[PDB]
Amino acid sequence: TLTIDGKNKILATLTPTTIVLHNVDPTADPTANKVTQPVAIFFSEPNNGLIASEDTVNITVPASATVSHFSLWDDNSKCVATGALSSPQFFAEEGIYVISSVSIDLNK
Amino acid sequence: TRVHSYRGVLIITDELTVEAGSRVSLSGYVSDGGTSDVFTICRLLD
Repeated sequence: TLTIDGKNKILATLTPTTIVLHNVDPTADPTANKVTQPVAIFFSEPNNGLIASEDTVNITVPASATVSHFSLWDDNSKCVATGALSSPQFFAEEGIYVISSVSIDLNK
Repeated sequence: TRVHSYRGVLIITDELTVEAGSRVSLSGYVSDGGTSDVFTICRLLD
């Protein structure tokens, strides 16, 4: 397995910059179901093989939309991480989604 | 009396995290020679 020192070095190159929400699990064809806009997200320096978001980000979800999954698109338009939310939520009207904290972790 | 109400926006908060793992696999064995070129019998001399 990798070392704590090894994980910290490797994580310093992912550098996610933007986050996009999805309605269907974006496994394969990540360019589809791009419900929201690429809101920017900032990550901190690696520490014990773990990066965390620097601050809370707000997602401007459009009206009459359903979001269940997300994706962390990097600088060079690559989907580096998929993922599901707590529960599929229906934004029947205009609203904003609050992402309190998103953390990428390799200690598993 | 009015009783008139208002309406807001749907605000939700969730914490999402995706993780992965790593494993290193190695296969080695004690050297018993090695793939050589021109494997022929030899007669050394000093």
